[PDB]
Amino acid sequence: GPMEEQREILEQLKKTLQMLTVY
Amino acid sequence: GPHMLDNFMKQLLKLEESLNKLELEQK
Amino acid sequence: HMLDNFMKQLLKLEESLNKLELEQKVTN
Repeated sequence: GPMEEQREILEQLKKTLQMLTVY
Repeated sequence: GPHMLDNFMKQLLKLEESLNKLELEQK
Repeated sequence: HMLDNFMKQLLKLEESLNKLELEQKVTN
């Protein structure tokens, strides 16, 4: 359902966060 | 970098939009 | 740190999703 899709998106954004840097 | 940051910020706004729809339905 | 707002928003969104997930697990 849409909720489970959002969980996946959220988990992908957590991965992307780990790569993010301001340097 | 800046492009990744921009996309991330936009995806965040979309995520908040999406969660709001689910929250309003549940409430 | 410069990423702080984004991280906080992500944590808050997960907090909200956890609440929806727990509600559904019961509701079924």
